[PDB]
Amino acid sequence: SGGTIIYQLLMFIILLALLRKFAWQPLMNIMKQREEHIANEIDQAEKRRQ
Amino acid sequence: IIVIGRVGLSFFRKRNMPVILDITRLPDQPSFADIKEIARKTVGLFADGTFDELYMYYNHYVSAIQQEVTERKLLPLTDLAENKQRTVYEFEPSQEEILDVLLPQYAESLIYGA
Amino acid sequence: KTIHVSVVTPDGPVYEDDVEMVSVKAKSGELGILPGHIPLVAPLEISAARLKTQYIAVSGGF
Amino acid sequence: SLGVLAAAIAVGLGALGAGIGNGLIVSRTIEGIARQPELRPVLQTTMFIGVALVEALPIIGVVFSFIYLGR
Amino acid sequence: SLGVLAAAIAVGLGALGAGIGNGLIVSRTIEGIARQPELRPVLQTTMFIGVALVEALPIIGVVFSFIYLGR
Amino acid sequence: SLGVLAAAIAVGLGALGAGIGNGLIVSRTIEGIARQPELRPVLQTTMFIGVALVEALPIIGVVFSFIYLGR
Amino acid sequence: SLGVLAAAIAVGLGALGAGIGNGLIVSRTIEGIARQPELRPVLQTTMFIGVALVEALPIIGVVFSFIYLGR
Amino acid sequence: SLGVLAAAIAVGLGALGAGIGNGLIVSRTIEGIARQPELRPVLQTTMFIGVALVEALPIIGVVFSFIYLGR
Amino acid sequence: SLGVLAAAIAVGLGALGAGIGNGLIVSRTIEGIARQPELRPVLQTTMFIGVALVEALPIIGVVFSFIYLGR
Amino acid sequence: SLGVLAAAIAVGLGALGAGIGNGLIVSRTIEGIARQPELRPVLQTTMFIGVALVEALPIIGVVFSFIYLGR
Amino acid sequence: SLGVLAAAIAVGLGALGAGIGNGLIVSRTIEGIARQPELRPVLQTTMFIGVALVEALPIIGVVFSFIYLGR
Amino acid sequence: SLGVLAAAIAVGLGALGAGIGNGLIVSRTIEGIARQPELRPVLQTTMFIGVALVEALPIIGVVFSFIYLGR
Amino acid sequence: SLGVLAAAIAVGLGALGAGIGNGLIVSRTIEGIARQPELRPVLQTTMFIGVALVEALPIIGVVFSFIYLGR
Amino acid sequence: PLVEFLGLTFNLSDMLMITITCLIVFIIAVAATRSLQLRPTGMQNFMEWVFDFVRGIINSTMDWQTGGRFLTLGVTLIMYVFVANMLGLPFSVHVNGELWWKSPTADATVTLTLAVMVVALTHYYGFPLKIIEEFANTLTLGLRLFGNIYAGEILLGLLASLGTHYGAAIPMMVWQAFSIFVGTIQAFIFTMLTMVYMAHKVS
Repeated sequence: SGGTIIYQLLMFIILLALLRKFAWQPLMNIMKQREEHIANEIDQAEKRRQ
Repeated sequence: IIVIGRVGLSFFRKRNMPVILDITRLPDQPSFADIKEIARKTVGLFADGTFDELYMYYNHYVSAIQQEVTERKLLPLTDLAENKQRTVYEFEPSQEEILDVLLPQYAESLIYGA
Repeated sequence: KTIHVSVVTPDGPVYEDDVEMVSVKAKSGELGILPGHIPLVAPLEISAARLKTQYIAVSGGF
Repeated sequence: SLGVLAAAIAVGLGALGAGIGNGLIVSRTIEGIARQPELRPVLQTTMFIGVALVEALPIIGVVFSFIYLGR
Repeated sequence: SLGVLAAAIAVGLGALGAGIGNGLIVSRTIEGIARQPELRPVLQTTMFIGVALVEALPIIGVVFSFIYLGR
Repeated sequence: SLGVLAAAIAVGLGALGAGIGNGLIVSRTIEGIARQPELRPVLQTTMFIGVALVEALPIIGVVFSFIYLGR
Repeated sequence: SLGVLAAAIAVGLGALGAGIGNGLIVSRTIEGIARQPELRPVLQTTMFIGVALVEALPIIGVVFSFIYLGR
Repeated sequence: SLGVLAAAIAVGLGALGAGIGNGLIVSRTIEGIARQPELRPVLQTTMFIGVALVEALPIIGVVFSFIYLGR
Repeated sequence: SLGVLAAAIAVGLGALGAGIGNGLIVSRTIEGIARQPELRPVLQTTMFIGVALVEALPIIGVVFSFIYLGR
Repeated sequence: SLGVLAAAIAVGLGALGAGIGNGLIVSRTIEGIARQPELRPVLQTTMFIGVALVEALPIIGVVFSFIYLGR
Repeated sequence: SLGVLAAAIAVGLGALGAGIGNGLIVSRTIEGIARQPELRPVLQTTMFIGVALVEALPIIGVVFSFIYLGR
Repeated sequence: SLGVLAAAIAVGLGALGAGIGNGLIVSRTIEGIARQPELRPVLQTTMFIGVALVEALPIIGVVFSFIYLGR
Repeated sequence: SLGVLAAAIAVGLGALGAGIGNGLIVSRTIEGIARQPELRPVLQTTMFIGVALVEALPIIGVVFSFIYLGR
Repeated sequence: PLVEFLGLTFNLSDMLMITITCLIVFIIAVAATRSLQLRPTGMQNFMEWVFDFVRGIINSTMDWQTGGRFLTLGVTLIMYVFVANMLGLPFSVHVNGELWWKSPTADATVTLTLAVMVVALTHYYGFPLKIIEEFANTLTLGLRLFGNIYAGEILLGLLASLGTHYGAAIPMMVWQAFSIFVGTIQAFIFTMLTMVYMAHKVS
């Protein structure tokens, strides 16, 4: 078997671990910002009509 | 204190307050020359780092009867309002040099309009 | 085509006409103005304004 | 033998110099007619005499490339 | 036997000169349409004739490279 | 033997010219959409036709690079 | 033997052209966001768009250099 | 034989491209922080992003120079 | 023989230098008579003496290329 | 044989890139300190880190030239 | 032997340097006359001594090209 | 045999890089002292530390070209 | 035998770098003259020490070129 | 690393990578579009964000009434090229044969036929200088995506071999983060230039 496969796959896994410690906080906050923004657009629209 | 007039000058000399600039005995119908030299001295004395701000005090001609008293802030130009059609110029040396030469003239025109 | 000149003092308007070439000089240097010019601001030096003719000497000036 | 790439380096360097100089001239003439449009014929006539003045020497470089290739 | 190297440096230097010249002309003309929009057609025509000049010298460079590789 | 190096200088000089031309065009359209951001499509279409020019002459250069390679 | 430095001048001129084009674009983006901070997301967006466009044609020179090293 | 010359001109043209691009972007960010000094962290962070994106292709030029040296 | 390569190179670099210098002088005189058109003859005449001054030495290189082609 | 020519062309291209890039950075920072002279330490720290980058890629270019000279 | 192309590449690089330097200085004399046309004597005398300065080292190079051609 | 030509291209490229770098630095400091005349000593001290800072690597390129001439 | 080529390219690259550097410094020192007349002595003293700086390395280059031709 | 083709006509491994990227794109699409929800959350908000992103790009290039049709071609094109660039990075396996399962976009024929398919579509919905500019922009788009993926593929592979044969984790880590950056930037410039030529030929 080749040696490069498990080597670069292991470092891809540890790169995803570093990107998990670094990167789950921004994009989940971007998705939460979009979700709260569209919930306020909809929620606001519903509230005002009533 | 920068007085324009003899009445205010004698007022602040009776009450012992420091008066730098003084201008005395204007015409009934004043042109831009006399107020130009004292407004140039005033704005250049702001530019020396002395005043750090200054205010005007005059009687606004609302009507023939009213003549309300206004406190107007001359410098710095923080309360500057935007016009209708905001257009962009090509600042020919640079914008900072034309501001360096132009904002004293705006302050002098404010003093002459007041 | 012509461009509309109006030299304005705090004391009042001095000159107002339609002049083809305006040849004022700034603090940097000369400026030759034709109709269709770019919007620009430039402070004038204490010298004559060449309007092509009638020459207007300005003081202060902008 | 090597006269063909002699001819070709002559044409290539002449084309590079003509390209850079002509690009500078044309770029300044369109920003000139952009900032004030009323002088388009004057600026185009002096631009065309300028580009003829630039490419005068690469064209004689091309005919010198011809007599290099013939060598 | 160096005609392939000849034609290739000719096409390469012509491409470099045309790239820099076209980059200068197009960059200054989009600055010209950016500072004022209302004569974009006036700017574009002089831009295209400048592109025509600064590529028409490397176009005859490319044709001369073809007759270089032919020899 | 030398056709490989011929194709190589052809693609290298084409890449250098296209890189400088595209860099100039996109640089000045960055400052164009920074001065006046409401002019983004009228800057963008002229940007892409300039990119088309400054690539399209090195693109026919790199198309010719393979027939340089074969010989 | 000659294909090695063929591939080398190809990747070198590609790196040179991409470096100059990327430098022009990125430098103008950061001076544009220095002019005003309110448009730095759209200027970073068009920055990466520009970096891709000027780093695109040198990398085809890179992979063609690998083709040249193959032959 | 030619591999060491190949490696050297590859890393040298990579150094030239990275030097010109980094010089442009760093020079414009220091004139940007000289223009508005309260924008210094945003300007230098986008400048380091620019250092990475102008030294993308010279760094791959360096490892391909090691490939060229190995052959 | 190699004197043909000598002469062509001299002719090519003279054309490149004259092209860049003439492009600079003509492009800046386009801007100069574009900003103040009433001055046009005196600055175009000193532009022409600058043209003769910037292409004096490439004509000397052309004559020396005739000498080198003779050798 | 070719190793000394390799080492020297690597040092030469690294020196030329460092010279142009550091010249751009130092020139713009002294004109920036000419604009606002109260920003001396910020401009000096930023020019020092920018020069550190622009030098440090030809620094590894120079040590790679040393291992080219060894081979 | 190859001293003829030695002499010619000395002539060519001297012509390129003199062309770029003379083009820059005489172009910005045109720009300075356009800014202020009443200092034409002092601008032209500083122009011509700058022309002497930029032209001096290529003329020294071309007389050494004469001493190089012989050898 | 090639060590003398190696030392020559090393000193020459270091000279060209130092020339462009010192030209940029002294040119921008001469317009800087042309703008604010009372800033002359600070501008000269930063200019001379910049000149030494940009000729740092060309002079070590020269003293490495000496051992290139030896080896 | 190639020492003549070595010395000639050393002189040529020194002349090209000195030409660009002197062109930059003389060009915007006459811009500084044209903006204001009264600083002519300090502008010319900084000018000539800049000429000394951008010509010093070039001078070293031509002396070392004579050393190379002696080798 | 030769072109392993079981059939003489066509590359077998490229067809395998096209099938696996079509199935993974289809299953992430149906996983993001499971049910209808008026309050977006989970992955449906992500699919709607990509949908409005493509729409925004269309709105930048053309009028919304003309370019409204292209939205569902554009979103599957950006997601298809996105996953097709990111497949080459994790595994890139080597078998005892020539080569198997690198990535689809590294094959030049795949990217050039995808670019000429794009331009065939924008001719279908829509004088020698114009047609040579057309063939120029086709081949520069295909060569753009092909080169900017294939150079990174070769570099990553080279790094993998240098590590396995004989300490070198962080250079390939920095390069691999830069390579997923190159993948998403190349997908975005590919779909954006697609919509630019679509807007240029429609209106």
